[PDB]
Amino acid sequence: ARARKGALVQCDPSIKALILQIDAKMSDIVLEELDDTHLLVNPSKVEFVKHELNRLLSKNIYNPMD
Amino acid sequence: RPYQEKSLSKMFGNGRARSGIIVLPCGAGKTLVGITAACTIKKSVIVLCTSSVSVMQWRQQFLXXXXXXXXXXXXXXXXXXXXXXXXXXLVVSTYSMVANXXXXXXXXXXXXXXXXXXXWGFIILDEVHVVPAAMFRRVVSTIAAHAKLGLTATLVREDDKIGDLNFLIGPKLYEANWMELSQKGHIANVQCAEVWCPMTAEFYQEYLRETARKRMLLYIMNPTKFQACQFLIQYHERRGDKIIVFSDNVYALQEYALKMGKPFIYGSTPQQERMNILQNFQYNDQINTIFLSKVGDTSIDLPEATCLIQISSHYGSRRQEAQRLGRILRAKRRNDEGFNAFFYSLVSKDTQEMYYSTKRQAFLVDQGYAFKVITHLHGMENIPNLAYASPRERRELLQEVLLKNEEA
Repeated sequence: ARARKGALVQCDPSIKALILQIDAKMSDIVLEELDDTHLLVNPSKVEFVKHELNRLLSKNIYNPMD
Repeated sequence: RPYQEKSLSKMFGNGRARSGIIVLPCGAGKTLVGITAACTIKKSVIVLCTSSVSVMQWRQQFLXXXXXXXXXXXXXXXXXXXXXXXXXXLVVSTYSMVANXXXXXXXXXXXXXXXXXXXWGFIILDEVHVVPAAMFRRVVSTIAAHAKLGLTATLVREDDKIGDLNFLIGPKLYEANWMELSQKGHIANVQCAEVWCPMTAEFYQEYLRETARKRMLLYIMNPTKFQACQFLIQYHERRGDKIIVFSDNVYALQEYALKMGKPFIYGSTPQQERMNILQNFQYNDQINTIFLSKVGDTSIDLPEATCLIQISSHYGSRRQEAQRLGRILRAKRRNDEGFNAFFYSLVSKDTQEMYYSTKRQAFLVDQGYAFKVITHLHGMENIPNLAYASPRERRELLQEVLLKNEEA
């Protein structure tokens, strides 16, 4: 009977643990935790989610290959 | 071998006043080039080995040549010393006796007996990639011969001192391509593969909270890695191929050797139990999966087992793992029609070890070896003997690693 407006983000559980780290630092990111592959993220930070997620993989993988 | 005469073609050109490095594989006769060069110059040759088993391998080449037990071809050791001769001496020495520091066991005076009576003329150094060090510069500074020579199989090191050998010993002269020598004698065709096993969600969040050398205890002990190890173990026994499992960590070697029910060779293991497994590996067919640390690869390489599995990998030494993996493939020669030497690496996703393992595979492209990627082989979903597959065993493995992180 209640329909809240968020943003459904479907991903793997390893990425899902990285999205919750963004809500643990900058906060106001993950509204609700749905299941192991889905989350409820705020719609005003979805573009901020995609920009911050590319930064953490660039620091995790690195690999200059030189 | 024709590449040895190509290595000897530069010695027959100018004849006198030359010093360089010759790159020859470990399975190739690199000890045969030092014999023909000793019969050409005919002088007091001092062999610079590192192990006592390296002394005994050069003494068998002296028996194949001409004399060894006479008063000419000596044998410099810290237990006993032999006598040499003028312009006809073949002595093998040790790095931990000629250099040393102050620990003398009545053999340091014997080690300086041939380095003071002008008993030189030819310098032969075994493994020139280890000369980028510190005590190796004390060995070169105490000798002064007419010609020098360095013999090695690999020289890839990121210590930024391998380029110093061009003026210390000499520049590299002949580098033989290993893919071209694999067409001469089939020295096991390499198939570099990396099994991309997934990472569990319980071990992934606990991996990011750990750093230093304690974080590798969660990467190797991943529950899907035991599903990837036990699947590849049972896959090689169906093809009739023996397995040699490599691991840079001693504790992670014992964790994969005890659950799989296999004997192990690790640090500070007694030699009565070390040689007993080698009699069960080279003779008994029940032991086709051995687990070796860093002692059983730098001492004796086995020419069997055409399937190699790497589990524990350390950062930085990815070129040192390439020197270890290359000596196994060079030992595996018999020139078969197939001779598919499979190499696997159980690398978990989004861990700090798989991004350093790509530096190890990048060295293999420089050797000419082909590298392929295997995400998952379609057969691990049908193996009920995979440990830590059930979610109950993954939580039991999580508590054992969480107890391991509290101890470290």
